[PDB]
This record gives sequence, structure tokens and C-alpha cells, in this order.
Amino acid sequence: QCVNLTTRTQLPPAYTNSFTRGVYYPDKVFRSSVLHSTQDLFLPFFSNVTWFHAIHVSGTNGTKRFDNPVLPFNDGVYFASTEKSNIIRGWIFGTTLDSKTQSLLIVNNATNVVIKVCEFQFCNDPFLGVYYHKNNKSWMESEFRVYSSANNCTFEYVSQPFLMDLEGNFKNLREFVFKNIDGYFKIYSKHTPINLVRDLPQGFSALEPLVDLPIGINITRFQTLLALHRSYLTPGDSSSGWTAGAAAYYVGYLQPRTFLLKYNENGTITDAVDCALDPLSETKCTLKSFTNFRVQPTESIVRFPNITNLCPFGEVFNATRFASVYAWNRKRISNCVADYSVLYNSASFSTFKCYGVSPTKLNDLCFTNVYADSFVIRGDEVRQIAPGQTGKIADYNYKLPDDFTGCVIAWNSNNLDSKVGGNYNYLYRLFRKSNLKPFERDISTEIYQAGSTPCNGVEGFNCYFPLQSYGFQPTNGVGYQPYRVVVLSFELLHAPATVCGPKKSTNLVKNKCVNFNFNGLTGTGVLTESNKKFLPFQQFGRDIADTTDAVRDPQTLEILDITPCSF
Amino acid sequence: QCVNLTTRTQLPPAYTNSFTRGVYYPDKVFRSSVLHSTQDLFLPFFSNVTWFHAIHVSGTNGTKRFDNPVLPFNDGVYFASTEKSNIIRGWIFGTTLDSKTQSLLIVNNATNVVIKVCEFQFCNDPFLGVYYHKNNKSWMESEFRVYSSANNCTFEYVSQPFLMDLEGNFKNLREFVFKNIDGYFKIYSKHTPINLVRDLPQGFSALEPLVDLPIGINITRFQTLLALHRSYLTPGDSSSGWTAGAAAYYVGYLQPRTFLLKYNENGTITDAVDCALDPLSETKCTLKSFTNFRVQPTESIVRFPNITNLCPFGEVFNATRFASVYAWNRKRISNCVADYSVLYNSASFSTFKCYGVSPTKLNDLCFTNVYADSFVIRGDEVRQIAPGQTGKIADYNYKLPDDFTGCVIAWNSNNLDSKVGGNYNYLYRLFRKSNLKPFERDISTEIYQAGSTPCNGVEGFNCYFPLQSYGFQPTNGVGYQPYRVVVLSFELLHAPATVCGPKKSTNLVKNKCVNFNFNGLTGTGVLTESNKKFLPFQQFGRDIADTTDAVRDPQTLEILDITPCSF
Amino acid sequence: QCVNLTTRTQLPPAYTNSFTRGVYYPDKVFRSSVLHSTQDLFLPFFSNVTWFHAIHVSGTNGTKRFDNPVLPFNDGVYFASTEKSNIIRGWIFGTTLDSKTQSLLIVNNATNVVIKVCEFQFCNDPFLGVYYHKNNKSWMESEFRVYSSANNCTFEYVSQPFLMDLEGNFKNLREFVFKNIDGYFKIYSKHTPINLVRDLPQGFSALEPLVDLPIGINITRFQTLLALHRSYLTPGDSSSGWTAGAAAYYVGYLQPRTFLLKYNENGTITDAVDCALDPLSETKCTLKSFTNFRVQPTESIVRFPNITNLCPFGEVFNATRFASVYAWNRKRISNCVADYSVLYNSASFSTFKCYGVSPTKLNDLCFTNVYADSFVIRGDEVRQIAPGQTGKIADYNYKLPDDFTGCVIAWNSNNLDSKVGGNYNYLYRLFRKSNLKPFERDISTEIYQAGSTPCNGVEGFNCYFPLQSYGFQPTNGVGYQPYRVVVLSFELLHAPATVCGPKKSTNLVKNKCVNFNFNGLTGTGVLTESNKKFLPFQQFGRDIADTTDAVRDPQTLEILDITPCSF
Amino acid sequence: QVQLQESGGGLVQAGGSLRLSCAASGSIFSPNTMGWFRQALGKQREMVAVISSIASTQYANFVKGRFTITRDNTKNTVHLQMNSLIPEDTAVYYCYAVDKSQDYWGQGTQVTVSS
Amino acid sequence: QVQLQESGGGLVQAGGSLRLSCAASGSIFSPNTMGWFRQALGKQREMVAVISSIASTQYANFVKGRFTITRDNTKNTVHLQMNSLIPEDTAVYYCYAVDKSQDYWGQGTQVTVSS
Amino acid sequence: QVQLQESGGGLVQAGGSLRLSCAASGSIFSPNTMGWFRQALGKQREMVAVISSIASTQYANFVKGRFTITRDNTKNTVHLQMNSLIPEDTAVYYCYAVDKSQDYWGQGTQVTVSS
Repeated sequence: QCVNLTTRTQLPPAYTNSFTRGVYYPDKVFRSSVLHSTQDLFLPFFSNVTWFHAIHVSGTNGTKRFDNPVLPFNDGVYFASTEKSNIIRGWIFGTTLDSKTQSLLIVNNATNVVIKVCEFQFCNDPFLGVYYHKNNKSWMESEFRVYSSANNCTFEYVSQPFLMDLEGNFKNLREFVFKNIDGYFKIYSKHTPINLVRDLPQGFSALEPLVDLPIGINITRFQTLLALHRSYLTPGDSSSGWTAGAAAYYVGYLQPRTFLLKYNENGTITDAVDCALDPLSETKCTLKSFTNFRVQPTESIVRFPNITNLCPFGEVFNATRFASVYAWNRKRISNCVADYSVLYNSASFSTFKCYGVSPTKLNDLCFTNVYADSFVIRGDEVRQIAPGQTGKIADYNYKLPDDFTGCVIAWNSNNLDSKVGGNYNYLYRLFRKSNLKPFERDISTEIYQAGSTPCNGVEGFNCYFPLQSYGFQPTNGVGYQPYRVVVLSFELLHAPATVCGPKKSTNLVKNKCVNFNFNGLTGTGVLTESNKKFLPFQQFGRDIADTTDAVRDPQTLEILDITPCSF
Repeated sequence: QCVNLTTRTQLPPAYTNSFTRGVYYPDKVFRSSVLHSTQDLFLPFFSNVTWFHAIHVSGTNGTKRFDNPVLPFNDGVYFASTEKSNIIRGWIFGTTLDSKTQSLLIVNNATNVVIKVCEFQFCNDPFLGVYYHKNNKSWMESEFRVYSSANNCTFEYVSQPFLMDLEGNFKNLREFVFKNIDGYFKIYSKHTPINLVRDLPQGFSALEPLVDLPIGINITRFQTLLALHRSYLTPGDSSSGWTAGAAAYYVGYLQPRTFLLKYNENGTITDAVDCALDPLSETKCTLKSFTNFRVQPTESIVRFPNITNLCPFGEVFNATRFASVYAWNRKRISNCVADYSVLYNSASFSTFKCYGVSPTKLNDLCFTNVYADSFVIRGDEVRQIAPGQTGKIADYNYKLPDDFTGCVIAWNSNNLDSKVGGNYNYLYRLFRKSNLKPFERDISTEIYQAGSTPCNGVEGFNCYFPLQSYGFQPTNGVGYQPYRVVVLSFELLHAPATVCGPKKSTNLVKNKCVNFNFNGLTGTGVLTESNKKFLPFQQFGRDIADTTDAVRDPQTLEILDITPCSF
Repeated sequence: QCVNLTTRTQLPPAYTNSFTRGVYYPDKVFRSSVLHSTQDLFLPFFSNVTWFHAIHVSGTNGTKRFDNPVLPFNDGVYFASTEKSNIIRGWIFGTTLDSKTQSLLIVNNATNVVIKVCEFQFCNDPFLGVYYHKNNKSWMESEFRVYSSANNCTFEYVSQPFLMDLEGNFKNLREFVFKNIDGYFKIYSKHTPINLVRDLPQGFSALEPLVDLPIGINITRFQTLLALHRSYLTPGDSSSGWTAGAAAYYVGYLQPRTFLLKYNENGTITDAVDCALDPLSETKCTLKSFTNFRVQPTESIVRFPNITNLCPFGEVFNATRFASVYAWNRKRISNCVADYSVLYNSASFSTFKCYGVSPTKLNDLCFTNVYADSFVIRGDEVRQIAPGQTGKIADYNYKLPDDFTGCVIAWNSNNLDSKVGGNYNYLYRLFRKSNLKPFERDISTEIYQAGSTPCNGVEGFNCYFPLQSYGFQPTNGVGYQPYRVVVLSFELLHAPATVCGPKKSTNLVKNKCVNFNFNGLTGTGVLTESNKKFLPFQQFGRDIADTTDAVRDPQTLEILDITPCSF
Repeated sequence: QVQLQESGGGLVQAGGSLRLSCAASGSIFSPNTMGWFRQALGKQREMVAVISSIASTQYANFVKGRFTITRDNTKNTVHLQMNSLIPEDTAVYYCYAVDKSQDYWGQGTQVTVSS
Repeated sequence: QVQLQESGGGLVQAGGSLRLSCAASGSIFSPNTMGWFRQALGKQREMVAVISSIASTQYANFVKGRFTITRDNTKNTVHLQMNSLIPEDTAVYYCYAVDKSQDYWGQGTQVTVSS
Repeated sequence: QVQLQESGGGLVQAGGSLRLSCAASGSIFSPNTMGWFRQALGKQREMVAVISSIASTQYANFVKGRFTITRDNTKNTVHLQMNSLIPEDTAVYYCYAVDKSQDYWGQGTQVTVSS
């Protein structure tokens, strides 16, 4: 069971420097006398690691309270401990650190390791009460007071202690690196005797891998379990604890870095170079031996014209009546705001097939014009409304060009278009003299010749009318049911846009590197005042014909010339 | 309302030279001091443009009449007017220029422009009557006599006048380019003062875009709107009109050309180069700076071997005797040539139900095997030979599985199988225990048990023989008449074909560059008589191992060697 | 009709050499004075071809028996005949040579060739009885005794005789090559006069193509058709046949080879080079003129760590006590080695059904978690443990969802769970308010309300305890005998696995080029003992960082360095 | 709302004559195509005839040389002169205004011929 | 040309016996079926009887127990013994070769029985 | 291993009293449920009674108002007072620990009542 301790009182943080510590073997590969470049999660050199006393005496009276805060776990942790009496005992990892979510507990008693993952009910101040026996004093018996309850245990592990016995200035430095990658909790460790160094010593020791646990949980925070040698019921005036917490632990956070590791002849890492530290290190990593990039944009500018009218999709999609597949209904959409989320998220349609444009970005593009085609087609022939396809509908009634850009919308319409007797107002051609060109529409009714004799406008032997009716009945099968079809072909040209998405114009910043979007033209660069004169029909500028050097702002008619941000 | 004028009398055409006029800005992009190559509809340099007097006085009496003919609109029109008194007022564009097809009317009065897209009923001589006021004379009042009625208006535009006021040798040149592309009527214009030049001046002036109308109609012809200051009721002897039509207008037709345009420092097009005009201009375009391709074969030759192994379709369709409807005559057709045209083109048969294959491409398809089924049936039962159908024949006689590929052909056989006394040699089952499987041939004569008692091969009460005979007589009605029926089931498998269509050959042209197809070997080249000797088993020749230098013609065995057409 | 000959007695094979014979024209392309390299099916030069006497006299008495053993047809055949009396007449080809499969017959009488493809019923000893006429003797009349019956003929061909008339040492050599490619039977042939050469002559003669039959059948074996001039009914002592079979035929089998063919000026093949014969020939083919590749590994090696851990299935399957069917025994299984061969192959388990997983791949697969469910149920109810099933146990006890991945295995525990007085320790519900959800466990003992009145935890009228006991007795029938059942439910999730089937390891071969698989890395190379020292956590070697130079053997900890097999 | 007014049917003895009339009102875009279709109880819409704006007349084989369509350009109306009537023509007929894309439909005219 | 030769009819008084013979030549593939058919002037072909290669004999109820069919496998011929003749049997008879393909009929044999 | 100790039975003349006891050791998770069952030679396990952790007491109709279960939370043990005994109660009684998992029974206690 747990025991409540005093409030931690939010001690101010204190920092120290990590002089090239925390380098671990990233792989299990023996490389000898070679310099290998690895891009992994490393502790950056000469970083500030935050250090906490195990026992802090900060009160005027002389109160002794553990400094045991809950800390973040940002893509790994480098945990170093300078101690002499085994006061640090283990860690607890998780997101919420209660019974809602699973947690990992690693503890060290005098004998072995305890590794568990359960739905662990940790109290506010976990610790282990440590007491010696009355006669031997060789080992210290530990009473856990970490959690109230544990359930749903999915892992158990026991091995030789992570922490050696420390049972008077023979301090020891124990360094661990914890990573949580691909469901695996990886622990690396190294133990080094230290002498007369209060902070992290200056030197190099590489961390050998210790364990990989197939843990498979989510970790965001962690804590440290400490050993209470004194009594919580009766706190002594002084010396009941361990010399007012001389021993302490330092925490640093790993980051994605590129390191140059030097494996010596016996296969051990002897030195490392942090490429991002100083330009000398950048040079060393460039030569792989031990002996414009300055400006980025911070803000984005969106500029679009004053347009408020809404594009008449409802007159096309919520329309009452739709044309025959040889009389294709083309409606032009322009000078209005088009909200494609209404159509995309409604989900009434069955076919959302968009070519040349991803369907989630129509709100992010502005086009010169939209062409909306209304159709009443079979289910089975819906597969024929797409570029590069063949078939009666795709060959004789409407061809999408092989480079078509736009979206084909297909939705069923049994309860609108079918009637009990079969709705026969939709006529489709079975025969034609030759194949169409894309977006061609022939409404000719000339009776075709099937034989060698001419028909002269009269059907008969090898003479047929082009048009057949369609048995659209509410009892027909899915392949034979009616599907209302609209094709939106979007025109993206070097012409000013009339149909725009639900965007927001922003302010204009000048003489600064910025991400810009003028009338749909996206880019990154700096803008200056230009003395160029644009004729009123002109909108862009390209003196070199492969980059837009100038542009006209849509709101203010001033002409701004664009210099590339890279120098 | 319109006023009838005199007959135009079809004045002979007159031409003039266009010294590099009609260059317009193709894009809306500012370019400075750069040479840009654009392929677009441009008026070719030094072309013949046809010029008409606004008022022509050609009669001996001195008859004065507008030269206002309806001219074609071939992929755009360059229209220039040299004038000083605003006697040209606008144009009308369309196909039929009546109430049958939509028309576009552009007219300029003293105040603004009027642009309409409607159903105008244009008269033969549309025009504007111009009269000054009695006191001011600063502006001219116009009476429109252009169209009788206007309906179904789908457009309207008003803006600043296209033609400036011209209110004595201060002639002015107004140049327009009209294009009708992608449903857009694009007008480019330019105005330049001219001096002492009767025809088009020598020089260069670029036509800046004036407007883009989304009229989206079909235009094939166009006309010009002229104004009579004179009176049609009372024509004066002379000087009633404007100095005998000194002003005039020139029309030329755009063509797809590649131009090199020179944008100067201020962004104006100063000079252009027409890449197809001379070899010189061709060099300038190739170097993008201002400072065997000759033979192409005209005809095609196909030579294929003789069509000898011909189908015994005559033994099937012209057979004297067709088997009984319960001994279906199934005949193998293979290893021979199949001319289905003879049968289809003859069309002496009544049916050609071809399923899975169109009947006109049967000659183009060489199949693996052919099954020919021959018999005679009643006409009212002919409808039962198709898959998915039911009935006595379809369920009990010969089941056609829903996935047929093949043709059913039936023809009248009244004068062949019918006799006066009734031809009962054709036997028909009306009873069976169960329906068939497809293409099953049951020729059993077992007496069927209609009751509960067994028949033991003896008719009686509820015992009947299977076959009843047919009363084929020459006086029977169409439904009861005999019908000779043959079903060709065609096998398309992953197996080599044995029945092929009549491979049609052509004539041979020697010593001329030609597309050739010898025995499936297709190529382009010239053919000569060769002295090579081929072994009888050899068909082509390849002396260099990568090009076929020689070939043996399939029909006449001479050996023709192929010289590449490119010299 | 066929005649049964004597036993062939399986004469021992005899071989001879084919000195550059059997080169045919691979194409129909006229090439002149050029050296062409073709990769095709050719008879290798200087090969051993097996030769048979047409009539062999091997018995002590002097018996004459035709020699024609059914021979394989391995991707084509070179068939040569040295004869003078037309005693070889044709061949038969097929797979079974009976009425089951289609077969091809080629036979040559004195007039023409008969080529048939039918379902022949070939007898054991086909031949043609040849007899001369009493007066003319110019031609020989032939009586075919090849097949008992012919059905389903799908081909027919007749042409000029394959073998010329041979009607005394004017021996002639007829060489044929038969290929069967892409449904086409291709025959090439050549006839040459020979003189005083018993075996195949030394020289070069190219085989000109003869026929391409679109036969489209499968060919595996073939036989020779021989002419019987003697009488079977009365065999003569000697000379009744043709000089004791001086004539003979030789068979060789084509192989995929690359040849260099030399076409001379007139277009005929006058010489060839077999690129794989000798290094000189290889050099000639390399230069296309007439004037590490040595080590490949033979065996594979797999080395994996031993099965130190073992899944405690024994405490599940050999457990002394099994739980009642309404407090089911679920045990979680993880972090151990699972050998499913011990269970599957034990030959003492009633059923082995595995849903979503094949039970023979269980050891190969690795499972995240395995849930072992142990209990005892009745025999007739064992069919109720499978998904989608119903019944008191399937609906009320333990529902199995339709989408199981896992195995149900139960056995009769007659001698374990039954007692003489009846074992009523296994308690069973018959009533519940509603059916379960899958893997739901209800251990409530609330008395169910069968009537409308409440029971309030007391039985009575329409109130019954949930659980009735089972009369397990050793005298009960197979349906009423006890059955121990365990259901092993497996979890395949995107999570690390804790249970793997005992990874099968093999022996180690050093100093030989082998395929190796160490700890999951596969490679090809030779292994040697290395003096390198690995750190205990390091497993592999990469000194040049791109190739695994060394590796650590998992079972024995020695370090073996891998040399690439290619010297 | 383009409307098709259909009139002029009824009961006529075998061999008689009738004149149906269809008036298309509203938008009825100028390049139109006016058609007449047949439907008997239990049968299909049998396409009787079609006239375009080109003045071309198109007729099926069922009523060869018997039915004629005349046009009125001033009112853009259509009249079907139905002569030489046979009981096989007993069917309700409808008008098909192809127009440009919106194809319209009439209300119907009963035509009965029997004796 | 498959030919069926029929013979053995004529005039017989009531109660007499006749012996018809019908021989098949031409193709006549092995699985054949020979039948005899009756017709009187004014009626249809009355199927007298049928025999297959199975040796099964099938007779109609009209002449129960009175007419018999015999086979000759060597010549593959068929023979009717027509005994106990009645005026109701006055009809011309024909052969029907079912065979496997195109069926062949005979030329006819007159059988007259009256008193 | 979960063990259930049962004690306190034997021979009692009709009308006497006994106090049987089950003590549970092992895992026996806190939400356990203890019931006692009856078995006479020739019959099945008839549920005598049940106590849950809720302190609720449920008894069968056979022994109405005569037998009572007492709980000991300190040792988590259970005692059946068997009073007003009848010859019909002559049966061995067993314990059932429902618990939350694998269930465990007792060894049995002979209770005989006769005169």
C-alpha cells in the first residue's frame, strides 16, 4: 500500500552541461577501425540536462523531502545517476500512470529486476521503504509502496540487477538510455566509477545495449522510484536520511541527430562527432573523418478576389430532371464560391473519381471555370465515365479525354427516375458511323445503314434508328437501376480564376521571405515594389519564361515582383 | 424593321497584301526583352487579304450600293477597317443567321457597345440608318434595321465603344482579330492613325486583347454592319453617300502558325517572325534569334495470299435437306476461309442475330472452330433461338446458354420444304421429363408417362409418343410457315485459329514511296525489282539483320527489294 | 484391325555419334553471306543418338522382330533413317496413344501422305503389311494395322510423299526434325544419297522446312511405323524380311542451344558452330566469326538459437483437473516457445480443426498471445465448438464469433473423468434470459424465472437452479462419454509476438560455398573460422559497411567470417 | 416550364383520317427535334416519327406511307396527319420535344380505330 | 444416300397375315432406331411401333398383341409380322430411320384388309 | 492451489444440531461466493445454499427456516448451522467457491440423522 508524502512545492529547475555523454551502440554490428555515420535519436552534445537531488533540504527548518517529479518522455531519455548508496531503484513509464492506461514498472531490489506492464494504480509519491536487518546488514529489505493495485498484467521479466550494490566518496555514475520505438522498449546502460566530480564527468563512455522488451504500449511520461531509508511516520531532525541527498540524477532528452562514431580495432566506440554542433563538426561529418541555408519562411500569405456568390451545384445535383445521355447537359459555373466539402462529405453519390486533382484539395484550388455535366445512366455503365475507357457510352455518347482533369460523380436514383411502367424518356445510341472526339455531342437522329443499301431516313432491313429506351423500373437490379451522374471538369489555365474555394485572404507583407499564394499561384519568396507596367489584361510576369518574376496583387492593383528567397 | 436593298450582283473579288499585320498578344503574361515562340492561330505574313469598299459605285448610271457580303469564318478572322466617318458599325456572327441558330450581334452606336447573343431573324441587308440632328450635329442618331425579331437571348454586354468617333484626309486604321475557341469569343483590337496609305500600311502594331465573351456558340459565317447616312427611299444622283465609298474594310483568315515574338524592355511586342514564310525565317526560328525531309508516301498497298480453302456454307445454307428438329445437324467448319460478307451482304435470309460479336466484323476475326447447326422451324418459334429464352424449343429442344458468342440466321423456306399435302417429316417433341443442358442432343423415342402408371413403351391413357409432326403447307400463315435456320457458334479460345476471314489484297505499285503490308509485315518504303534468288521456303530478306531489305510478294512470286523511302 | 506381335524383350540400348547433323533453317528469312546467331532448339553437335535396327535378328534360332520402342518426345526430335527399301513409313505422336487423348498419325503409302489427328486406339505393335502385285511390282499395296478405331478427328492433310520411293547398296539418308511449339507441329526434312557409310555420315546438310500443321495437341511420346514385308502367320526361316534389317533409324533429342549459322551468297546455310561445344566454339560465337563463373553452391544452411523456453501446454493438456463449462479455464500464453507438432502428431486427440490458420503451419507462425481454454464437455456437443454454430452450449455457454482464428481440439477423457458412481462435478446451465456475447463468462447462480412470478432466489413452481449435473460414467455411450476440450485462440495483431513455433535449425558446413541463413539474414558464400572478437551484444560484421563480412553463429558462439562465393 | 399541347385524337372507324396537333411552348431552344411515339396497352413506346429543324422527316416501317408530319415555323408547332387507319394503330401517342438537353414529354392522345 | 426398301403389303382378307420387310442401306450408323408409321387417307402418320439397337420393342395400343417386329443384325434389316388383320388397319405404312442424324423415310406399302 | 477445509459432521439423532465449517485458502479473490451442496447416494448435487460477498443469503425450499450460514470476514470462512435435522437430510455436503475464476470443491462431510 501507498503512503502519502508532503507536497513537492514545485522546486525551481536547475541545469548542467552534458559534455559528450549518452552515445550508445545503435546497432549490433561489429565494425573495426572504421568511422560510421548514423542518423538516430542521440543526446545532442554540450546540452543542458536538468538535474535533481535525490533528497533536497531547502526548508529553513531543515525538512527532508524526495525530489521525485513526473517528467516528460520526449522520444527517449538519457538518465544518469551519481550515487553511492543505491537510493534510486527504478522507473515507471506510461501516459496517465493510473488504472485507465497500461504502465511499465522497472524496480531493483537487492536480488533481481522486476519488470511488469499492467494497468497500474500509482500513488502520488512512489517509493521503496528500505530497512536493514538487526544482525547482518549485508542486504537491505525493501517494502514497495508504489501502487495501490495492478491488473491486466501482460508482461513479466526478471534478470540480473540493472543497479549494482553500492554498500566513503566512492561515487558511481550509472547511465541509461531509454527508447520506445516500434513497440519495443530499448534500454542501454553503462556503469563507470567516478571520483571527485560532482556533475557529469568530462570524457567518453559508450552505452552497451542491455534489454529490448517487446512492450508495445504508449509512453509519454515517466518518474523515478527512490529508497526511503528514514521513517515517514517520525522524520528525524537530521542524518536520518542519507547525508541530505548528496546523490542525484540528471535527465536529458534525446533528439534526432546525425553522429559520426569511431569504432576502434577491438570493436568499441571510442569517439563521436555531433554534426550539428559547430561548423568544424559539420566539416568533419562532410569529410567523414576526425581530422542558401540561412533564410526560411515563417508566415504564409493567402490572397484571393472578393467573391461571395455560391456556385449553383444545387441546380445541378439537387436538380429535379436530368438529360438523356445523347443530349449531354453542360452548365458553366463561374464567378462564384464553390464549396466541395458539401459534395464530398454528403456521400449521397456512389462514384467520387477525381483525376489530376485529389478530392480533398478542391477547396484549396481556384479554377478559371467549371463545366458541370448532368447524366442519367445505368449502374453498369458508370464504370465507363473515366478517361481511357471504351464501351457503348464511352464510345458513342461521351468521351473523356485521356488527359481529363476533374471529378466524375456517380449516385443512384431509383426513387427519382424509375417508374412502375419503366421510364422511357432517356434515349441512348447503340450504333454510330464512327467514334467521337472528347466532349463531342451529336444529337443527330439519322437512321443508320447496317447493310449496303441506303436507308434514306426510313428504317427497315439493316436500317435502324439510333435511339433505344431504357427499362428504368423500381424493381430492376442494381446494374439496371438508374444512377444520376455529374462530371465536373475544372479549367486550370494561365488565366484569372472565377471559381474559388472557401479560402481567407490575409494581409500582405513586403521585403520579407514568405510563403505566398496569389490567385492560386503558390510559392515561397520575397516581394518588392516593381516599376514594371502590366497592361490591364496581364496578370502574371515571366521574363525568363520558367519562373514568375512578377505578379499583380488581386486586391490592390500594384505590381509586386518576386525574388527567390534563396540567396 | 428591315428595309430591302438592291441585289449585290456578286462583284468580283479583289485582293491586297498584308505586310506583317495581325500579331496579337497570345498570353496574359508580361515578358520583357525576351523572344518567345508561340504556336497559335496567326495571320500568315505577306498573305492575300480580300478588301471591300463600304460603298461601291460600279454602275454606268452611278449606282451606289453597299458591298456587304456574308463571308466565311474560318478559324478566326482578321478584320481591318480604314475609314474616317464611322460608316462601319459592327458585325453579326453565326451559322445560318436566322431564327434557326443562335447569332452574336456586336454594334457600336455613339455612346456604347451593344453585344447580344440571341435568335435574330436577320434580313438580307442588315444596317444602321444614320441621321444628324437639325441643330447640334455633334452625334449621330441610329435606327437599327438589322434583325426582324430576337428571341432566346442568353447574353448581354455593354461597355465603352469599340470604334472611336471619327467626326479631311485623317483616315484611321482599326484592326480586330476575332477567334472562337473553347466556347469563348475572343476579340483583340488596335487603333492607329494612318496617313496617305490607301491599302494596309507597312509596319508592325500588336493587337492587345479587348474582351473574352463566354458566348459558346457555333460560328461559321459572319457579316458586317454598315450605316446609310443616305436615304433608301430616295437615292441621290451623287454625294448623298460618303464620297463614293472611300472607306473600306479588309478581311483575312487566320491559320495555325508558329511565330517568334520579340518582347522589348517595356513589355510590348515590337517584332515577329513567321517560321513558315521563308527558309530565312525558318532559320531564325530554329536559332531562336532575329540575327530526308522531302518525301512522304501517299498511298497504301496490302498484299496477302489467295483465299482458296472456302467454307462449305453452300453445303449448309444451300443444302437440299435440313435435319429434323430433334436430330440437329451440327457440322464442323475449320482449316478453311470464311467469307461472312457473301451471306450478310446477300441478306436473302431474314435474321442475323449475332451475340457477343458484331455481324460486320466477322470477316476481320479468324476463329479456332465453327459449329454450323442446320434445320427448319416455324416462324413464330424462331424468336426462341437466343440465350435466356424459354418455350417449347428453347426449354425442350435446344437450350442456348446465356453466354453465347455466335450468330443465328433464319430465312423463309415456304417454297422448299412445304408440300400441298403437308410435309410431316419434321418431328417435334412436346413432352419431356426435364429441360435440357445447352447443346444437348436427345434422340430418344421413349413414350412419356403423363399419368401415374408406367407406359412400358406403349401409348394409351396418359401415355404419348414424344414426336408430333408439323403441317408444313404452302397455304399456311407466316407463323406456321417453314423457316430454314442455321446457328454458327464461333469458338474464340487460346488455341490457333483454323477458320479465317477473306483476307482481301490490293494492287501493287512499284518505284514509288508507299506504305506496304506484305503478309502482315508492315512498313513504309519504295519497292524495286530485285535479282536476288530466294529459296522456296524463304519469304523475307535481311542482309543487315535489322532491316528487311527484300520481300517475296505472296500472289506473284517475284522478289521485290525494299529501299527506305527516306533518301 | 490390329495384329499382336511378339514381346519386344527390351533390347539393350545402343548409341552412335552425330557429327554436326540436324541443323535446320530456324526462320523463313533470306540472309546472304552473313553469320547469324540464333537461340533455339537444336540437336547438339557430336551428341550420342540412340540407333535402332528396323528388323533385328538377335535370337539363337534366328527370329526376326521389328524394332520400334515407344520413345519420349523431349522438346523435339531429330529422326534420321538410313534405308534402301521404304520399310519406314511414318510415325504416331501423342501423350497416351489411346482413345482417352488425341493423337497424331503421319503415314506414307506409295501415292501420298495421310496426316490425321484423332482419338486413335493404337495397338501395341502398329505397322503396315506391304505386298506387291502379282504382275506389276512397280508399287506396293499397304494394309494398315495401326489403330483399332479412330474418333473425334479434328484435322486432315494430304500432300506429296514425305519419303521418296526407294525401289543394291544405294542407301539413302532421310533426316527429319519434329518440333511441337505453340500448338504448331513443325516438320523439317532433307534427303541425301549416301554411300558406304553405315552410321550417320560426317558433313553438313541443312534441313529445309516441310510443314507447319496447326495441330494444337499435347505431345510427349512417339513411335515409328514400319512396313511388314514378311507374313506374320507364317514367319520364314530367313530372307522373308529385308536382309535382316540392314536399314536402321537414329533418334536424338533437341536441346535449347545457341548456334552460329553461316548463310552463303545464294542464301543457304553452309556451316554452323555450336557455342557450348568447346571453348573454341564459345570464342567463335563471342566474336561472331568463324576465324567468377566456376563455383555454384549446392546445399543450404540454416542456424537459429535453441528452444530453451517451452510453452506450458502440458499444464493445459496433461492437467489433472479441468474446469466446469460455466467457469471456463482461460490461461494466457506468451513469452515462450510453442511446438504444435507434439499436439498435432500425437495420435491420441479426437479432433484438429484450425479456423483462419492451417494447422500444419502452426510451428512456422509466431503468435502475439495464445489463449488456452481447458474444460470437459459431452461428445455429441463437441460439434458445437466452432463459429456460427448454435445449441445450448454454443448459445448459452461460450459463444464463438464467426471470425475465429484459432483451433478447437478435444478428446474423450473416459478413463480420466468418469467414475463408477458418476462424476457430477461438471455443472451445466440449460436456461438463461438471453444468449451471450463471444468469450463472455457468466458464473452467476441466480434462479431463472420460467413463469410470470418472481423466484427471489428460491426454486419452486417455474423456478429452477441454473445448473444441472452430468452423469459421466465409464459405461456411457460414445455420445454420452466425457471429452476433454481445449480451444486455443490466437492473436495476430500489429504488435510484437511473444510466442513463436520452434524455429527449425540445421547442421553447419564450413569451407564450402553454401547458402546460409543466420538469425534471419540469408546469403550465399563460404564460411571460415575467424580470429575476430565480437562484443557480447554484437552479432554481425560489416567492415566496409555494405557487406556482412563476419557473423556470429547463434547456437555455438564462434565467429564465422563470410567470404563471397565468387572468386 | 415548357409545355407540349397534344390534341386531335378519338374514335374513328377503319379507313378514316385524323389530324393530331402538338404545340411546344416556353424556352424550346431553336435547334429542336419534334417526335411522335406510340404505346399500346401491354406494349412499348414505339417511335413513330421524327422531324428535325433541317425539315427532314423520319418514319418507321410500321405505318409506311400512311402518316405525315407537317411543321409550322411561325408558331413552331407540329401536326400529324394520320390517314389510312388500321386497328393495329390503336394506341395512345405522345410527343417528344428533344429541345437542346431538356427532353420534354406530352400528356397523350387516345387514337382508336376498329369496326 | 441412305435408302429404305419396303415390301410385303397388298390385299388380304379379314383375319389373314402379312409380312413386311424394310432394309436400310447407306450410312445407317450403328446406334440406329427403326420405326413403322401408319396413315389412312385423311389422317396423320400413326406411329405403329419402334425398335432401337437395344433390342427393345415399343408398340402402340391400337394393335395390342397383334403386330410384331423382328431384327436381322447380319443385314441390319427389320421385318413386321402383321397378323390378325382388321379393316381398321387399312392404311399405308412407312419406315422411319432415327439413326443419329438426318432421318430417312420409305416409299410406302399398301395394306388393305376388307370383306 | 486453493484449498477448502470442511469439518464438523457425523451422526446425530433426529432433532439435534451440528455446525459444519468451510475455510478457504489460496488465491480466493475478494469478490468470492460460497455455496454448500447436498449429495445423498443415488441423487445429484442439490444446492443447499449460497452466500455472496454482498452478505446476501439464498437458501433452497427443501430446508426452509432450518439451516443458516454465518460468515467470518477476518478469516473469510463460513459456518453452516444445521438445526432441526431430519432423516431426509442424510447426505454428504460439499463446498463450492464460485470466486471469479477456476472453481474448487471440498472433500465432503458425512451428516447422518436417523433413529
